[PDB]
Amino acid sequence: IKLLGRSRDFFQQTFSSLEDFKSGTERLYYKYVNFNEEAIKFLNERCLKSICHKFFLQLGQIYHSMGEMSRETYLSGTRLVPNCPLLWVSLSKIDEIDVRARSILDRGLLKNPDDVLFYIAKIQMEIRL
Amino acid sequence: DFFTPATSELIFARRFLINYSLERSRKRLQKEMERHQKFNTRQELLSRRTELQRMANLELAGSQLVSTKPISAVSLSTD
Amino acid sequence: INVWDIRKRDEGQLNQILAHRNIVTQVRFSKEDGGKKLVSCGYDNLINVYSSDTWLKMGSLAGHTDKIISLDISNNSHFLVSGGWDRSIKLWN
Amino acid sequence: MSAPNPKAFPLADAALTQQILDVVQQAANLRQLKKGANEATKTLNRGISEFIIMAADCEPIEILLHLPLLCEDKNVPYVFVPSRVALGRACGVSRPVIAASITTNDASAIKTQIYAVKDKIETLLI
Amino acid sequence: PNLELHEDKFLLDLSKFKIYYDNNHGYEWWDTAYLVAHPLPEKIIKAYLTQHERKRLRRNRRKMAREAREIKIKLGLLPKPEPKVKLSNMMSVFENDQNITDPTAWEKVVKDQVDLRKRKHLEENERRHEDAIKRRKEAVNMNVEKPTVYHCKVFQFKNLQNPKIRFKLKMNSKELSLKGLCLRIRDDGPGIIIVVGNEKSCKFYENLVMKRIKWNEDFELHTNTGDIKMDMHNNSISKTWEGYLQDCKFKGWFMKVCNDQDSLLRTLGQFDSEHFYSP
Repeated sequence: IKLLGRSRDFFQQTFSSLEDFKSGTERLYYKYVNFNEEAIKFLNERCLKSICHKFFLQLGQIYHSMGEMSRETYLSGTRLVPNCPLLWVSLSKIDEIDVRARSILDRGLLKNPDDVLFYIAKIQMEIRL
Repeated sequence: DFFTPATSELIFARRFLINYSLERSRKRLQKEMERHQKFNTRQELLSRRTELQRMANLELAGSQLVSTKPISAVSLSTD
Repeated sequence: INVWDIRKRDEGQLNQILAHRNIVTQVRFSKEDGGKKLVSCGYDNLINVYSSDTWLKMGSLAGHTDKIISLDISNNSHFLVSGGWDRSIKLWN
Repeated sequence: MSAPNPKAFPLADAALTQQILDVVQQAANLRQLKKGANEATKTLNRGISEFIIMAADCEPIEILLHLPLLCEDKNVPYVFVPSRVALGRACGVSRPVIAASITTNDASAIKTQIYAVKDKIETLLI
Repeated sequence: PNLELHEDKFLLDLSKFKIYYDNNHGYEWWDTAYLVAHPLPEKIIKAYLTQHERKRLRRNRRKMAREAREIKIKLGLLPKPEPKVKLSNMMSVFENDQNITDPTAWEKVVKDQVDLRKRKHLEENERRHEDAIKRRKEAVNMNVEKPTVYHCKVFQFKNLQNPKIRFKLKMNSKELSLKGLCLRIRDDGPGIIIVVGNEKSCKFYENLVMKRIKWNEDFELHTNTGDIKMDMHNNSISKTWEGYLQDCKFKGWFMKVCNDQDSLLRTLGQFDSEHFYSP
């Protein structure tokens, strides 16, 4: 279906009919169904497995396009799922645009600690500014 | 060990300190005493608990930058 | 951290908070309220909060990635400002 | 002693000097060491150094006083030890040596002596 | 009210204060003297050596010895050396002793000869090995000589119940000359560990407590009746402080048990260590 939808969405939902009958698969179609209608479905689907971090992460982006909301999702998300640095990178890259952000980077760094991808976050966003 | 003499002018200051110091100390002690009388332990023992909870909460607000050498002193104004 | 109260003199003298690992730079009492809390900074990267009655350690805060040379605290006690080998100045809530 | 040079700072004591110079020589035999000023100054620019040791009584002292200001930018600990003649020996050299930079290899045999001593040295920099 | 909190210390005392204040006659024990013209000035190892200083020392050390031996053979204090012989050199040594004449009698002499030299290598080894152990006993006898400063550590945990953990902590403490103590609450109640020594010792022990030993691991304990499982997964360890102390009043390392949180303090109390415990 990924190769099929690579070059029709009418089949996608049709294939998604039998797909729900059985955060790997759900996120796939959710990512595909992205073309605010998702916010409903995503919320209903992400309330199933609450992985939860990717669920958190995906909805935020859709919220990012929709929305305040984005920051709220991030803050709740990070505490629940603190571990992936992808989240705190995004949250800090939010606050940054409107400095608070370094604290957000740094407050989470120590909770991890000493994985790699957080230091690069700090670096990578210390250059930009 | 010696007693060193000299500097009468400074000597003047010590007097000033004594006048200032003595009064201040007297006021301070009196104030401390006044606190003692009320007791009513319950209020106080609540207060400490509240303070500790407040301390527990605290977090970063921002960082910031200054230079490229470590920062040796920071101070806040009286306001 | 030693805390000596001069009035006792004969038998009260020093109560040692065992505070920090790796040195201590700047200890600060809370200005208003006559002094109750202690706040101190070592190279341990943490920062501490102490009662002035029990001298039990209450809480610690880690937001620094490096060592801390010195710190000062808000007169009300709604700020804590700490500065650091890491070259930032970090405002604590 | 003589008047220890006021610009000398941090100055290691007697007990730390024994612990430091011993690490120096222990690294010399694995050729993780670099001796002399210029050799040490090279290290920092590249970014491989662990810490610098300097001679306190280096005559005149101004010739090495640039190292401290370079070390503070690369975030590298440093200390002075009280004589150059002693530091000369530890590097395996007949003759006086005013500076030395231990380097990095994180597969090294002596790795745990080094972290030990840097931990001690960074304490001196208050 | 209250207790682990030690609020008990907050509560104000009037008699001490009033009594103090009355004695003071107004303003502390400072200015009592007041109710001063001059101002006062108040009084108060190993050398290494290089590669070239090893050679020169090794050669000038060796030279004196061999030349001194050389004269001893000239003067006739010492046996003239006979040739070394091997199974290589064997054939072409025509020293007068039964070379071709007795063929297997000259096999034995050389083969025996070779082993006797080796036996000597082995002997020098064992004799030296043995001597040091006697020499070691003088080390045993040597008695400490106080260090001026005492490095220390402190650790704090939820459970000590596992015996295998209880035992290691007794060994290594006695193994490394760590002074100190240990305590805890009853049996299952949490506790504290204290250790003191030269800085090299502590680091070993610290490594043990944290990285070697697993406190979260499960063990099947023995009771008076029989064996039962125990799940300690919740149990955890973390260090509180490491530092430096004027003197270590701990005489020996003494594991013990306290029922309360108080005599636990009085235990440390004996050592002026009450503070080392953290609620």
